[PDB]
Amino acid sequence: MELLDVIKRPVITEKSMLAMDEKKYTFEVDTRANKTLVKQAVESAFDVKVANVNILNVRPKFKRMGKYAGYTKKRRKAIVTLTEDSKEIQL
Amino acid sequence: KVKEIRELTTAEMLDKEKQLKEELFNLRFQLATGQLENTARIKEVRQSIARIKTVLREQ
Amino acid sequence: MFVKKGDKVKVITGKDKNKEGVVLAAFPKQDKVIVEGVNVVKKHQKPNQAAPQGGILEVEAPIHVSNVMVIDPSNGEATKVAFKEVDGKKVRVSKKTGEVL
RNA sequence: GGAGCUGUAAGUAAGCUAUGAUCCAGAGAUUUCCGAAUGGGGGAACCCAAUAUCUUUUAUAGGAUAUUACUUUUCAGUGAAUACAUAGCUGAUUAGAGGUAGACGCAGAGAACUGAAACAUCUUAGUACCUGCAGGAAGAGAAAGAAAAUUCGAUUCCCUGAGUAGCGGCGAGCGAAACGGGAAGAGCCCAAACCAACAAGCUUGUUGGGGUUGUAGGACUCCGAUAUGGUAGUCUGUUAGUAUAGUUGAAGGAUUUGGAAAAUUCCGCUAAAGAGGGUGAAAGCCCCGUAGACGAAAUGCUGACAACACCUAGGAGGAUCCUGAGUACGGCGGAACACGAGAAAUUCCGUCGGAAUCCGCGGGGACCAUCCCGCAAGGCUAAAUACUCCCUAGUGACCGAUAGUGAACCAGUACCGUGAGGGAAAGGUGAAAAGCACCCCGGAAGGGGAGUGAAAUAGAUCCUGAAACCGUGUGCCUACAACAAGUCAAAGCUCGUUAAUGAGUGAUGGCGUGCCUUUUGUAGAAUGAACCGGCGAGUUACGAUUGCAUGCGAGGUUAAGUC
RNA sequence: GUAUGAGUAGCGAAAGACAGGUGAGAAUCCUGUCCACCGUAUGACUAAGGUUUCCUGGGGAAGGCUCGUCCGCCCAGGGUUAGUCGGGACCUAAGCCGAGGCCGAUAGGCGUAGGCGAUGGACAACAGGUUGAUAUUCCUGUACCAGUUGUUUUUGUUUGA
RNA sequence: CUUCUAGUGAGAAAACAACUGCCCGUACCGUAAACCGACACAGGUAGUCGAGGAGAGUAUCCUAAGGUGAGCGAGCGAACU
Ligand SMILES: [K+]
Ligand SMILES: [K+]
Ligand SMILES: [K+]
Ligand SMILES: [K+]
Ligand SMILES: [K+]
Ligand SMILES: [K+]
Ligand SMILES: [K+]
Ligand SMILES: [K+]
Ligand SMILES: [K+]
Ligand SMILES: [K+]
Ligand SMILES: [K+]
Ligand SMILES: [K+]
Ligand SMILES: [K+]
Ligand SMILES: [K+]
Ligand SMILES: [K+]
Ligand SMILES: [K+]
Ligand SMILES: [K+]
Ligand SMILES: [K+]
Ligand SMILES: [K+]
Ligand SMILES: [K+]
Ligand SMILES: [K+]
Ligand SMILES: [K+]
Ligand SMILES: [K+]
Ligand SMILES: [K+]
Ligand SMILES: [K+]
Ligand SMILES: [K+]
Ligand SMILES: [K+]
Ligand SMILES: [K+]
Ligand SMILES: [K+]
Ligand SMILES: [Mg+2]
Ligand SMILES: [Mg+2]
Ligand SMILES: [Mg+2]
Ligand SMILES: [Mg+2]
Ligand SMILES: [Mg+2]
Ligand SMILES: [Mg+2]
Ligand SMILES: [Mg+2]
Ligand SMILES: [Mg+2]
Ligand SMILES: [Mg+2]
Ligand SMILES: [Mg+2]
Ligand SMILES: [Mg+2]
Ligand SMILES: [Mg+2]
Ligand SMILES: [Mg+2]
Ligand SMILES: [Mg+2]
Ligand SMILES: [Mg+2]
Ligand SMILES: [Mg+2]
Ligand SMILES: [Mg+2]
Ligand SMILES: [Mg+2]
Ligand SMILES: [Mg+2]
Ligand SMILES: [Mg+2]
Ligand SMILES: [Mg+2]
Ligand SMILES: [Mg+2]
Ligand SMILES: [Mg+2]
Ligand SMILES: [Mg+2]
Ligand SMILES: [Mg+2]
Ligand SMILES: [Mg+2]
Ligand SMILES: [Mg+2]
Ligand SMILES: [Mg+2]
Ligand SMILES: [Mg+2]
Ligand SMILES: [Mg+2]
Ligand SMILES: [Mg+2]
Ligand SMILES: [Mg+2]
Ligand SMILES: [Mg+2]
Ligand SMILES: [Mg+2]
Ligand SMILES: [Mg+2]
Repeated sequence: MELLDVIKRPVITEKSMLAMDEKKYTFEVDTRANKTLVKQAVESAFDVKVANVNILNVRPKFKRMGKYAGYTKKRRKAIVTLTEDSKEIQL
Repeated sequence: KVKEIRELTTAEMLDKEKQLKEELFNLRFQLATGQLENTARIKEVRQSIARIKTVLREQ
Repeated sequence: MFVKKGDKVKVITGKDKNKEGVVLAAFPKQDKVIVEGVNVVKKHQKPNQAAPQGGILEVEAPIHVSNVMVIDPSNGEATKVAFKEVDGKKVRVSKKTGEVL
């Protein structure tokens, strides 16, 4: 896949903001992307240096509106920690 | 638009596709935040990329 | 639809029979149309639409297209519409006069 | 095609559109992963690789692309036991796998309940199921035939023959065919003899020619013609038509009721259009349409024309040669023929034996003779015929929400089950949301006003709104009575109708053991019903027979089929 | 669909009391105190299974055999971080699949090579801290395992490490 | 994994510094109200830890760490079970 397609969007939540304070940023990524690919994509996109990438799979969550019930799409969350002496990602 | 694309050259087309892909990336980030206003721009950019790829394949 | 947005039409059936107005909006899928000052309804709105009174608003509701007839602009009378190609352009014509549109 | 559009699906939000959007049809691009699934693995939609190129990093790790299953065909190279070889192995090449449409076809394999009033032969039935192979159809098909009117001339299917001839524990049942009438029609190729070439080992294989049959044909030998016709061929064009979007398409206004007119009433108008649908109630003339006219860039389909292609010779002779072999046929054992071994032909399977070949061979229901008809053991062949998952356009003395598909509604869903599998319920506000602003009680729910509306006792559990069931009000009666609960007689009280010698209630008195089923006999202590509503049982097809009716009458009548 | 039985059976092993708070409303929700119960468990971990039931903020229609301001319920957001843990890129058992192959009316049955297959073998990290919800995964400290690049140091370059 | 040679071989080893290390699971319940039993069901559910006194003991009684007061109650204190 294209490096630009690897990273989908940032994740903004209380936990992710606390992580930012430690200079690690959470991104939703393509479910087929391995953390090595995620590292390459982040570097190319933001010019920062990545120290480590911790990836996890978010299961599809059951939801229902009215008579209809289904599941939210599965997601893949990656927490990317930048090195020291590195630019921050600005969102 | 399709007329402009057909005028372009192959290398120009590829570079334009890369620029459009980067623009789409930024749009995704802005939408994830509250920083995007013209939401229809996302679909516009996607269609532009599709047109370039279609023209490329038809060369 | 044989009627178009912005046309002057005459209401031929309904409580507002013989009224005339301009077509404010057209709904081809429903085959309906809105005519200004025609078929006005009182609607009990909550103040949730940037109206800090809610109030009872007056608005024209659509009526079926077949209950109106286009006003012959040159003569001012309602007429049926034929289709004649003029100067290579397909246009509407007043069957009563031959006037265009 | 020409003004809106961003589905359902409202609501925002942001946009597109006369530079022609949305939308409609033709063609094309993309088309993740699983799935025959095929690089390997696997608990489907996941995991792990090899090779080569490319890509990220200083570099490893990482990413992308292409190829990589198995078997079959052909080719090439490699290459054992083993010398040559062959086998194996490698590569290239070739075409298969799987799914369907719960239909139709052919074939292999193949039941039982049931019927016979038991049951084994027989029947159900070569049916259901399973499996293989298919094609748009299949199968059959060009006589070793049907016949014996003297003749017919491939096959298939329909009518008829006929419930006949027959088969059958001669039971139950099963049950033809030919002739005749129609639908449709079409006939052709090899093997062999012999010839030429090729190659090896005078024949013997390959190639091409040759030749194709029963009034016997062919080879072969003589002659004469190098034409005449045909085809069931071709992504060959050219052309027409057609399918897949479309354009056009006549004619009404008033009056009364109404919330609304298409209804009513008065005068008109149109009709190659008075099919149909919609529109505030029932419209020929308001809308979509219809009759009719017109229309295709693109892609299929059909038909023609042409082209290319492929078939297409007459006569006379027989001296000799050829005309389908482990075949036909026979014994044994099964099976198919309506025919169940029977007197049993004919067809087929397994096993064994096993011919003739033109003076020949097969058949005409054992068998033989005569006569007649035909020429097997090789192949192909359109049409009439069967079926409809689908697509288009319609139809219905077909259903109308317990009906009609299980499914009118997000249904093969929910739900049930380990699984195969089983499998629901559930439609309707109003013309238009105009879906009740505001106020009041209440935490809300829910109400009462106020509004919308023709109507709100149409308020979303929304059309109508039955019965069971539940409750409020009360005109009459009821606390000394033994009651299948009624009916007959009747005072009193209350009320006044489809105005009738009226209605409700009813003290009191006479008589009086429900309904159904099944029984000799049931109030029955025999059976069934908790109540209410809906649904729920002699039908249709083809034959037989009788009555009645009609037409014709010693006559009556057509069936298939054609329009 | 609705009755009758009938406002009847039942409300599913056991201790709760009171004060205060919340709130329209409290035996039932929160807080506190005392009391009581389990304690080879009714405690603490884990595998399977379940599959969001976890956390935070709301709600009280329905579900909860009462009540409910509360819940494993409803509504809206949020939460699962690994070179070292368990599994895969390691190994094999039973069993299963099975190129060719054998057998067989069809379908298929069997099976060699080769594979798959843990419940077993092999295999490098621990302590503390941190959140409302994760931790041998994050953070702090201190390690180890496999490998790449580079600097340096030694030693071998075909009688060859 | 350890050895052996066969083969392969121009590079090897050490220290140091910097650097690389993929996919899947990780929430929560788990002698249970979250699993199997149609139920928030006196049943069933593999493995580990499982303290003190008396005690052989994981028995038994009462307790620690820790967990819990069982999702209808208030009266009355008849028959009968
Ligand atoms: K597979
Ligand atoms: K079918
Ligand atoms: K039988
Ligand atoms: K019987
Ligand atoms: K055929
Ligand atoms: K018959
Ligand atoms: K019998
Ligand atoms: K010939
Ligand atoms: K109308
Ligand atoms: K009409
Ligand atoms: K055409
Ligand atoms: K026979
Ligand atoms: K015969
Ligand atoms: K014959
Ligand atoms: K009504
Ligand atoms: K009453
Ligand atoms: K009486
Ligand atoms: K009885
Ligand atoms: K009941
Ligand atoms: K009751
Ligand atoms: K709460
Ligand atoms: K691991
Ligand atoms: K294990
Ligand atoms: K965890
Ligand atoms: K002790
Ligand atoms: K103890
Ligand atoms: K309780
Ligand atoms: K008592
Ligand atoms: K007692
Ligand atoms: Mg992980
Ligand atoms: Mg266009
Ligand atoms: Mg595969
Ligand atoms: Mg019988
Ligand atoms: Mg086909
Ligand atoms: Mg018209
Ligand atoms: Mg009229
Ligand atoms: Mg027979
Ligand atoms: Mg025989
Ligand atoms: Mg014979
Ligand atoms: Mg003859
Ligand atoms: Mg045919
Ligand atoms: Mg139904
Ligand atoms: Mg109904
Ligand atoms: Mg049904
Ligand atoms: Mg009413
Ligand atoms: Mg109603
Ligand atoms: Mg007395
Ligand atoms: Mg009395
Ligand atoms: Mg009796
Ligand atoms: Mg009964
Ligand atoms: Mg009782
Ligand atoms: Mg209890
Ligand atoms: Mg104990
Ligand atoms: Mg909770
Ligand atoms: Mg909560
Ligand atoms: Mg309750
Ligand atoms: Mg392991
Ligand atoms: Mg096997
Ligand atoms: Mg095989
Ligand atoms: Mg380990
Ligand atoms: Mg936790
Ligand atoms: Mg945990
Ligand atoms: Mg329990
Ligand atoms: Mg105790």
